[PDB]
Amino acid sequence: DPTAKLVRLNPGDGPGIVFAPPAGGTVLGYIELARHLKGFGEIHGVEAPGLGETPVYPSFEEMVQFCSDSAAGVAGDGVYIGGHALGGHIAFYLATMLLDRGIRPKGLIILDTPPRLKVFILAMGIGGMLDQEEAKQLLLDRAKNDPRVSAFLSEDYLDRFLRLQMHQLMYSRDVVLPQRKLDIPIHVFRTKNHAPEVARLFSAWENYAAGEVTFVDIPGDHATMLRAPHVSEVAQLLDRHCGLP
Repeated sequence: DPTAKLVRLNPGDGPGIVFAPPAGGTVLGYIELARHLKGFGEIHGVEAPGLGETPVYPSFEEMVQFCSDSAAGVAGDGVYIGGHALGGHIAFYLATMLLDRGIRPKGLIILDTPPRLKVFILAMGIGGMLDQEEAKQLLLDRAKNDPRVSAFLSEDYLDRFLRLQMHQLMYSRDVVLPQRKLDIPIHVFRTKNHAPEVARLFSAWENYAAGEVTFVDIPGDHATMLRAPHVSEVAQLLDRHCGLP
């Protein structure tokens, strides 16, 4: 009965992108990026089941299955799969499942994560996505009149997001680690202020690339790269490297 939802993120010519969601299962973290991209056609994100509905707490593999089934409606020639944070691991496994089914995306776009992966979580995660029991109301009062998210980001949506986030933050590093080589190009966009013990893990995307793998430096840090002013430079670099010239 439960299914993930394919959500349109932009109003275009050029390749498509389907984004997989980070911990918490929402696509709303990609809206600002999607609005700044100019070299892409259709941009979608997959929204986890249960954020609308019966809540759902899927295993990592079940989440991949939900996302694959939803992306398969648009994926194939001319369409990237992409993701940030845990969304990058889901996107890698989603791409592998689409290949196994005879659907070949144009490539995989990883946003600033290596393969090896309370009120602070609210503020760190959804609080950054909204450029900000009491903390929750400041978020809902910020979202109340913000037209980019006001359609759906109710009190109930936020609660469901935070519970699913906590669940997905408990996934094992060993389970989300890529294993097999992916037969489409991988483009890795990485920020440049990680601690060195993290910075040295990005190159390992090449372990999982049967073909081309490209690294591109981007501004910001892990949490600010998807918000202004850094997101517009991220978008310009996606356009340059992956989008329509």
